[PDB]
Amino acid sequence: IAKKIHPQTIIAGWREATKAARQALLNSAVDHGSDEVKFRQDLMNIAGTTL
Amino acid sequence: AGADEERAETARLSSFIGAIAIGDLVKSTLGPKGMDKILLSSGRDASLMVTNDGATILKNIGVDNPAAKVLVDMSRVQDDEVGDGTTSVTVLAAELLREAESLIAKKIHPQTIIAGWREATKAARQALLNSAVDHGSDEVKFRQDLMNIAGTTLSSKLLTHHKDHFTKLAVEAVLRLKGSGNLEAIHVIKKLGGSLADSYLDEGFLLDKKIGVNQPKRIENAKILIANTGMDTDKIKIFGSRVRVDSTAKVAEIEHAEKEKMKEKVERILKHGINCFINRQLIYNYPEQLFGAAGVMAIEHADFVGVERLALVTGGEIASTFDHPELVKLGSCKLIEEVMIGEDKLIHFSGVALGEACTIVLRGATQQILDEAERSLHDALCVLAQTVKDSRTVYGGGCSEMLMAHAVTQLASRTPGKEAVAMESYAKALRMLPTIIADNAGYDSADLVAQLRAAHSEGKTTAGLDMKEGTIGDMSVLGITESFQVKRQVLLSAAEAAEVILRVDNIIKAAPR
Amino acid sequence: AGADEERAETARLSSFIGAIAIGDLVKSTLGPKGMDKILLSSGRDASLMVTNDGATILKNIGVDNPAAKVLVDMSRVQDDEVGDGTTSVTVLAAELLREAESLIAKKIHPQTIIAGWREATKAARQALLNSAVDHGSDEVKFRQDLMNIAGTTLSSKLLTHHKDHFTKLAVEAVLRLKGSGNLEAIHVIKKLGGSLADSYLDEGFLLDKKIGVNQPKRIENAKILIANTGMDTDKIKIFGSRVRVDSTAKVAEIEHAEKEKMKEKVERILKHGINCFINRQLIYNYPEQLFGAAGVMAIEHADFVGVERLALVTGGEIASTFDHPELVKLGSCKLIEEVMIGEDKLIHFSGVALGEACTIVLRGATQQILDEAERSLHDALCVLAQTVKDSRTVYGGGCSEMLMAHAVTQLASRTPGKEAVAMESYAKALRMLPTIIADNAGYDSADLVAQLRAAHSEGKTTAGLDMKEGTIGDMSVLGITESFQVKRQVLLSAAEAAEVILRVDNIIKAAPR
Amino acid sequence: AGADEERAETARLSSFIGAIAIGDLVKSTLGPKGMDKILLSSGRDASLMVTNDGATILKNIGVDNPAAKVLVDMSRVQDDEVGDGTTSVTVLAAELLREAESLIAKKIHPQTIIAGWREATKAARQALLNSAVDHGSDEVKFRQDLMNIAGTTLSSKLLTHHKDHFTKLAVEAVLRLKGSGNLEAIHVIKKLGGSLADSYLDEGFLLDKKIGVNQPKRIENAKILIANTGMDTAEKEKMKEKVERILKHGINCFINRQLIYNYPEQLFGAAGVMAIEHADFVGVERLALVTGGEIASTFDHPELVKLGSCKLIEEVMIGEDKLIHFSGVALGEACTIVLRGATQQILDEAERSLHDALCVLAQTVKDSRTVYGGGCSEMLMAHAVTQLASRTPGKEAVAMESYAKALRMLPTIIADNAGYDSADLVAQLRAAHSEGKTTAGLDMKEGTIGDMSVLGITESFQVKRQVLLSAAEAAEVILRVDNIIKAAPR
Amino acid sequence: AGADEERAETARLSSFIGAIAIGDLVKSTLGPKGMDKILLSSGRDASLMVTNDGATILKNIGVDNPAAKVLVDMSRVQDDEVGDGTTSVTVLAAELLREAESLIAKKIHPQTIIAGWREATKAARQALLNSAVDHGSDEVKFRQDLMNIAGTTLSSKLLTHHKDHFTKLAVEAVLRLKGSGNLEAIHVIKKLGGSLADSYLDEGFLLDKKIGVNQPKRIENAKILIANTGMILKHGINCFINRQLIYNYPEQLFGAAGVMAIEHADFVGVERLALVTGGEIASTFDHPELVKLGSCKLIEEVMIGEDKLIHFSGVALGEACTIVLRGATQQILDEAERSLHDALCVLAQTVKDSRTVYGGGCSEMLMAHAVTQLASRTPGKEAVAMESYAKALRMLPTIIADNAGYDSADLVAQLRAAHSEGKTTAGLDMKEGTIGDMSVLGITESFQVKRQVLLSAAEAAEVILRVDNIIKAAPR
Repeated sequence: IAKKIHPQTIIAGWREATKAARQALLNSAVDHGSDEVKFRQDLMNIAGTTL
Repeated sequence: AGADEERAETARLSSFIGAIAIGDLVKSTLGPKGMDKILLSSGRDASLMVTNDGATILKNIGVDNPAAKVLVDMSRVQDDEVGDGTTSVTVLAAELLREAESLIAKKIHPQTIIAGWREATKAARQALLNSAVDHGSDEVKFRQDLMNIAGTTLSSKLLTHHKDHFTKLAVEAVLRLKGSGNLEAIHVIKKLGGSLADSYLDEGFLLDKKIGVNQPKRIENAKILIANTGMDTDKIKIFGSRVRVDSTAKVAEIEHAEKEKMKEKVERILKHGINCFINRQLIYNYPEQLFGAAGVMAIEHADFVGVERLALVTGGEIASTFDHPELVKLGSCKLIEEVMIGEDKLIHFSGVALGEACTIVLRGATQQILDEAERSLHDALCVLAQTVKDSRTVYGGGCSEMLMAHAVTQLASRTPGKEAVAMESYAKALRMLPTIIADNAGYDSADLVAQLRAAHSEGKTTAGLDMKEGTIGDMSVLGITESFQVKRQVLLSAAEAAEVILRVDNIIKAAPR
Repeated sequence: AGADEERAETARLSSFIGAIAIGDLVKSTLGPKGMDKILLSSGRDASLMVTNDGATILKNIGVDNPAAKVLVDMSRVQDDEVGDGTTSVTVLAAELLREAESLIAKKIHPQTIIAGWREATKAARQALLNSAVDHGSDEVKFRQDLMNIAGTTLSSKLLTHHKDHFTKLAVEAVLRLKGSGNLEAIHVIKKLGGSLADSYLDEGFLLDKKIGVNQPKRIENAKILIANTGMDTDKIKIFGSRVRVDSTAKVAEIEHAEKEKMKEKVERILKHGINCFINRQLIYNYPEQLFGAAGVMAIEHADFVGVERLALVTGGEIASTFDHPELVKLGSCKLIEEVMIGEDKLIHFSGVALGEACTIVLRGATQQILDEAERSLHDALCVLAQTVKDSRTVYGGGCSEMLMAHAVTQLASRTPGKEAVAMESYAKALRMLPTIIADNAGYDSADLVAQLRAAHSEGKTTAGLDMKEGTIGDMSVLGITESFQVKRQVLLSAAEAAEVILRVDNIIKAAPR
Repeated sequence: AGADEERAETARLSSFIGAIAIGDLVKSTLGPKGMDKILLSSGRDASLMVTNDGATILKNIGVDNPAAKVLVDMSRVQDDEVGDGTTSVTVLAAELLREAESLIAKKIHPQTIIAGWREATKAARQALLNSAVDHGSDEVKFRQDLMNIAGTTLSSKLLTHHKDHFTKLAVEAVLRLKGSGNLEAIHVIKKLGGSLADSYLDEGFLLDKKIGVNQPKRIENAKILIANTGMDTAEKEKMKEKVERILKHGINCFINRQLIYNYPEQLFGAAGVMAIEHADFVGVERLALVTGGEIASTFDHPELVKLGSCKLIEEVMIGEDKLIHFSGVALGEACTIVLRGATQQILDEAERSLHDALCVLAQTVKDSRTVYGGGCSEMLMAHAVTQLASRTPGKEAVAMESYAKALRMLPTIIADNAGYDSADLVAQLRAAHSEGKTTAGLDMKEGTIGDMSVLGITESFQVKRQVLLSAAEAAEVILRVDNIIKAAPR
Repeated sequence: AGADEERAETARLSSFIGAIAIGDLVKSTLGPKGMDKILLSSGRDASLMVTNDGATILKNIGVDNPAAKVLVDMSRVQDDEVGDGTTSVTVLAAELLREAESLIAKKIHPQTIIAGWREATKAARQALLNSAVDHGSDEVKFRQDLMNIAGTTLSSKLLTHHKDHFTKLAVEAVLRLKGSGNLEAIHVIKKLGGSLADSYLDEGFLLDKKIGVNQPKRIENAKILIANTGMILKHGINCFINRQLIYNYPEQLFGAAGVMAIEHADFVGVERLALVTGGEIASTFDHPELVKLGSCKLIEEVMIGEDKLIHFSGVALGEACTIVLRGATQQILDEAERSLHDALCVLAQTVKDSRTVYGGGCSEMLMAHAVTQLASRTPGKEAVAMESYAKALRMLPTIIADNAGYDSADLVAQLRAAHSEGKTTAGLDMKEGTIGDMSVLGITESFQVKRQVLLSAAEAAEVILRVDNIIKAAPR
């Protein structure tokens, strides 16, 4: 409201947000394999996170 | 305490108040990125309709005691002639009343001033034949088809990032409807779901509804059946209740009667080659088993408004009792099918032999504001059909308005007299339009007004307001243009509506608790 | 206020205030530039109505406590006799009361004072053939047909910007209306479609009904049939209901009777060449099917008032039962057709052989401003009819009022006693009319009054108030003349309205608590 | 909660309302067809007062809640530099505020609007000198010395039956006032006794005082003594010192700005010397310039330290009441005027009227520029300023046109009090000025446009330059602040 | 039933309001579009008085019930040791309170929020060396002598259209001033007239007085006489200057002699003139000749534009000079007197500090990007206090731009990107309306203004949080 203008141009920030999302999608973490079934990669991961 | 009796000065104010109240709601609508309002009142109102189109909402409701209803009704005739783009006619009339306070200062005659509006005709004609407008629209046409007025009408709306593409699309619709006979039969719907294109063009009329899970996916050389009376049978003039009986045998007599209704429906239907049945109401279950095996697609509780539109398209039908098939029905034939539109399933009627009616479909991103697209199409569709018929347009972005203002300012001092004060008041009215175009875009209005005048004053007609730029630029490069008849009529409509209200000042009120 | 019982001097004031309150609203209504007002009410009033005609609005509503409604009611009798032009009868009665303040000072017998307007009768003889007059109105007449009283009648009306042209059109209508008619065969309607002309003069009658969508678009060498009795045949003694019957045994007899009605209508019809059928009431469905094949257009439920007017136009008919066709029927045969006008579907009757009756169609945009045109026109028709018959007129724009005023001033001083005080008061009343016209001219009133009196004093009846001039000019060149009837009647009843109000003292009851 | 709830948008309105109430009352006051007003009040007010001078009535009363006291107060200092003639300054300042309605439409910074005031600087200047006020006043001049602008100030005023003759005389007074000296040494008092002329021009200063009944009736080749210290104070020694020094000089008159001691008074009568008790200081300073001056200190003051003119000092009976005349000043730089009227309030108006005359006329000689009256100057400037609003760049363009239309009301105000149609007047008027005739203006007598110069109505150049600068700042301060007037700050 | 009760959170509110009340009146003053306010008082206050700078007006008197008087007193000591710049120190302290509302949401310990202030003392130090910014102030300096910090001081002021040139001029005066030579003998006024420079720097001292009408207009090969005691031919005396009343008898003598004398000349002007002319021994009438030292290039009365002034010039010593200044006459013009005092202090600091930072807001944005990181490195309770301080820096870019007559929102984005890149030169250009190169402009800020401005803001903020009650009563 202290902007004192057209809020709608500011909406372009959402467009900006998709770029922001990209630096999250292409910039951090991830994992190497997951061959299927797997001897030790089966869990001790995300289920624990939810838990 | 009192009885709300208004005297002279105050009475004028109530006419004044009505014009200002309407202007605030409509001003948001003009120019890029307008607000969008729903308005639900209950009481013979069957939908919460959202419209940023000023003409449609003002007409729908006669809200209160103060005078304004008479002014509003006229704009529709204008719509008939062309009346669209951005709703500025009402706003322009409203600012006319602001000078009325200075009018008291102008101690003279209120209706002498009125001569200013006939004089507005002089201004209306001045807009005409003054300032080369444009020229083109040969037939079909490659580049000149769009990126013009539809874009400007939609410029006014927020959607113009993705949306200008949709506006571009709308000319294809006019091209297919070209040479057949005026502007008629255009229906637009929005789709829940997101695609970059945000719109698909179908060869025919579009509906939402399906018979059931069973039935052939698509029908060809389809015959169409429309029935006023439902397929439902039971209560007639004889009652049983909610009955089943004492054993098995008696149940058979009731069963046999139901079969007879099924039997008539299939026997009559197969000879015609029936491909699709559309009913505007509840449909009895028995015929669906029949329709599925036959290969006929029926629609339960189809909306009446779609049906009337469809009849013009197909060639019409006469709807009565089960005698309704064969030649009493005039179903047209090409292709009727349900086509996977992105996400949700829709049914499409197409290849209509008559060809006088056509349909366009817009997608969007799944919101109640999705309906914003429906609003944009009305804006786009109406202008282009006229663009074909007028064969004339004017430069957009307020180029036309600033030049006209320059010519009118000179005129007031030149004519000595009572008339000159009235003539000059009209002249600064044009000044606000440049101001509104700049304010909505996202730039400071004060700087814009004066910078704009210097370029127009110089003599360049092409130069105008560039909203994306934040300053001024070449309108022609943008391609934005305004239909020629919108300007002739808009100037006349403003004057006629405005004259009656200033001349009118007696308003009656009830009480304050 | 807030506590009220009336005795002697207090009662008189309520009569006094009511007259002044109405005078200001009606005063604007007098002269070439008048004013219009709108009133808003609920429970039988659809919306704010714009009333130019003072008599129409005063009759419609009883807004408040003070007594003046009874004075208002009398004006209607005047209206049928002649009524309109400008509303001046109420104003003169109201101005009578301002010097009543002088009367308390006078202190004797108010009844003795009443003798003063009997004296005004003397003024009436004085005003008899005193004031040159206008020779014109010989019959039909080329130039003097209008731009006279009708223009002045419409001067007050809020449509004069284009309306004065409409008025000019109306005399053409009166010329056909004189000699061999009455005051019949006059009908006019308004249609959407903004245009500078705002009206069309038709050579025939204007109607808006259709047989059905089917039937030939255009008919020629037309024959017109009018029937008093409806084509419908069935209900009589034992209708039962609309019917479908058990199988096909009993009902076959009833439709056969119907077939006889179907055939009689066609057999008589084909020989004549019948192009159009007009029936005033419900029409039977069976013949409708038959008319379409023949190529004959018929009108269902045509209004009786329109039909009879048409009968004089066509050549007449004798309307009886189905023996109506051939020779008893007389039908004009120029051209009958259905033509779309702007928006609303409409049909036109034209080329009438008689030539004594015609219809005028007005154009607008369906705002109630358009509604205003419907009865504005009515006002114009009435004044012209009087102008041909009277063969008597007086000079317009205040010319009549100043001349009489100079002469009446002499009478007060010349006649000794009680008579002198009562006559002088009547005389100053006339002075305000010149002043009112100047005020609504946009020109300084003080200067106007002074110069005005000198020209009338000089001896020129033709000279009068020219608002456009700002000064005194020659009324005759303008062509603005007032009909003789408006001046004699106003003087006669002005006296009587005054008589009931002050002839009594003490009105009995109706209080706030 | 105490009282009075108003902020930001409503703050402007209180300022707005004060300006409108004053403008209609003051408008009828202006020029030859000006009108008087009567006021009734209680408490230190006894009856109805009627003032024809707009500045005098405004100062006297702060009647109600709206704020306009400060705006009103400033005009008085204006009536020092020039201030009068006809009161138009308040009227023009008030109309400036009306455009503030358009300012809400601006919906931005009210202060950047203020730059319009500088627009006024170019705009006030333009038409100020791109038009000729009048071809010129030579300085001294015979026929054109007056019978013009002073008369116009007087036309509004009742006294102008014999007064107009008085007005012509004041110009002669400014002729001797010409120079680098500027505004000093002018004394005017109404006088008892009468003649048709109603005024006399003295070649020297006029003082109202007498030593006492005793003393020489008349002095010649008079010596003038001015003392800073009083004669008030062994006593016999003070008496003797004064007499021995006094006789050698020939001392004819002594003037002291304070109380005088009784002992010397007996001595002065026998000696032949006239002394003045409690003579006002303001008369004395002017006299020192006139007599060549003297150094005023203690009784050592006599001989050379004292310089005295000797042309003519006497006490003379005029009409009825005795007065003392100082005359024959060698310097010539300073002079005094004595007015002898018929006798009444109209006579008392004379002190009022040349006070006004001295300042208008004093710079008329020096400015060598005067503008045509009757609004001739105002219409011409309005035609020129209309072009300017379109011509200027950005902020300046909308603001510049608002100033321009303010000029239009002046033509209307002069015509309106006349009793003629204002609309018609504006129309005919603008065409004449636009054509190029500077002399042509509004003729109230005629009812249309006529030649202002023949009439003799002219306005000083200075009133137009200063009023335009003054009108701007007063409006600017009001918009600048919201509430106003409380106690000890932050 | 409601006399007045307040503890901790309510107590905080009275302190909170005092900071907000002062901030709205002061904020208008800041920047090019600064505003002048009018105040009226009774009791040894005659009429309404308006002051453009916040420090002068706040100190004169104390209005009311809420605490604020103690906060106000600190700025004058600050002014004595450096100065004004533009008033802003009070504003920064006031905005610190606005995050108090944020603190309740935090729900930890408001008292140790306070411990954050000594973090600030460190923060002023970290406002240094982690960022670059100086690289200048070598000696006299070629291009960067001025069009510097003074221009920023000037930016608030209206006159900047031609004034900025005047500001550039002021450092030249300081360079001559600089050294062991004490901060004395500098005199400056203003004059009305034309010329592009809009100001002249003269060789000698400027004075405005006249002997009287009857004296010689011009003197040459001038001799100067200064006497301690109140009231020639052999010396060839051209001008006499006396600090006090002058006796009338000599005045007649001087006029025919060809000698111009000055009555009641101010002592401060006289002493400066003495240093300038080589001095004099001011005794009794024995004073003329050798005991009197008089420079003789030329003394004359010169019309600068419209008004006549007496100018002393051609001084042999060179140690002390005078600045004329020029203007368009208004109370705003007297603001130049305000700015003048302001300018002298800045430059004196510049000679011996040997350090500066880029102006035009360049310093503030760079610090902001860096300070966001700084809170994180420190332990978290300490970090919250410092991070809040860091967000305060965002307003400064906005205030400079807002008063520029350009869109503030646009400015914030573009400004940050330039600073983020790593070039300290880029900053806010008010003239441009967009971001530009500050170094081309030549704007650099004195190192002292930044070091103590930070300290003043800190103290103003602390007084409100650490004391629960500032009130009084006595009813029982």
